Amino acid sequence: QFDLSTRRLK
Amino acid sequence: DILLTQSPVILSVSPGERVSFSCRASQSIGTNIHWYQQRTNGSPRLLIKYASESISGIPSRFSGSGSGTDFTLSINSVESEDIADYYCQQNNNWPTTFGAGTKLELKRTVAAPSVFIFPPSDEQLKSGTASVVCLLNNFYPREAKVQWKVDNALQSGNSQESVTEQDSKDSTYSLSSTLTLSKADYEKHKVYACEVTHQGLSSPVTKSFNRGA
Amino acid sequence: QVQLKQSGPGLVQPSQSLSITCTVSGFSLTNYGVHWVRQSPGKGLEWLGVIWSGGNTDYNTPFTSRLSINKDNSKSQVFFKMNSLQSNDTAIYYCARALTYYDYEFAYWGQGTLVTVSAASTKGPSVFPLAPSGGTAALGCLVKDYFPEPVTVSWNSGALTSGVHTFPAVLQSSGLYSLSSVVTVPSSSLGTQTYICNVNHKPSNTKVDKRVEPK
Repeated sequence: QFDLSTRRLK
Repeated sequence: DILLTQSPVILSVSPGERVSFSCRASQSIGTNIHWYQQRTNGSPRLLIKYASESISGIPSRFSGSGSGTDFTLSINSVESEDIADYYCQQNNNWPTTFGAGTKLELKRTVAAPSVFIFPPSDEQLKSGTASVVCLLNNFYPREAKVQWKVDNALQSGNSQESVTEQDSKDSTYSLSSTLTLSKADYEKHKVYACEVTHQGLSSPVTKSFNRGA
Repeated sequence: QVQLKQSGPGLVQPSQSLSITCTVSGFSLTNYGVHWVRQSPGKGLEWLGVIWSGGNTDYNTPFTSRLSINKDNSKSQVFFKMNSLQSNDTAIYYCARALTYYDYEFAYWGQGTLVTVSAASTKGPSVFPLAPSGGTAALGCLVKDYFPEPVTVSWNSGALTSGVHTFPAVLQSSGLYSLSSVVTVPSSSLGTQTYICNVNHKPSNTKVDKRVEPK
């Protein structure tokens, strides 16, 4: 699921 | 709407290896599919248009294939700069929809973390709050333990961790553990230790300081 | 050189409006259409809408009512306006341009605009030094107690990038964010070189340069 902080998927 | 299912959720390979990303459509979309790369804190980058057509500036190691419902993005020889998320997009049907994406992780040799401990600055102590930061730098794999001790008392619940994404050059991780105390608590104690457990260490490494040296 | 630059990262009160400006260069808005795409934890990448060369607008089905896209061809600006924002509208918003005027393969993107939907108020961060003490010295800055995200951190006005690690922001129990940015340097350069972290929290117009010296 997308992380707004890193713009990466966790 | 067209549902695009990307598999797997996570891909873990080694540099120089081939890798394939899957993208499956709920129904036939011909070859109207586009691929995207997204690195840390970046915007999507166009890799492949219409299943197989190449894009300007994009490395020749990127290619795509497939038609109908089953599509594949391929990297014949993974490099450390390939560490990113990869999305697929269809436009045979309105509206254009994106897949959930696949995370590409890279394997490498075990790297022991370099540990640094940082006392709270005198500037922050004026706020009535103290932050003690422990830095685990350039290590692999991601798994690591940070144990905080204040005057031999085990700290628990008063620390938070942050981990960088995989480095695009050396494929390592860095970790920061921040112990948060009140200025009153911090002044009541002397020895502040940070113990680090990792696979690359044959023994737990401890960095510590006495308050006021 | 084709470019798209969006307006600064913003906080939006619940049930209020969101406004983002997309300023383009390297091409004319009369020749290409500008699309809008968002990225959220719960919905991933999501196509929102597009304003075409002729000024026509298409809005994705669940946004037709509260979405509104406009532009000024002369000023090369595209105006994105969405009404009635809720928490699940919290996402990163992009403006984008396709390869060809009629198509949807997005080869050009804006840097993104992190939108946070909250009733909370904006607070600038405090910047504290992580003072250094095998011939390699570690130092950094503690960017603490700010809202909302994001905050930009660089070193020596962009001249220092090698060895820099800016950690992801963590949400504290206070509802305020906090992060640290570190960098490894030769310990013999601590006397010669000056090290400054350039902190910028645009949501609150807080811009701080913090000099980090050995205590």
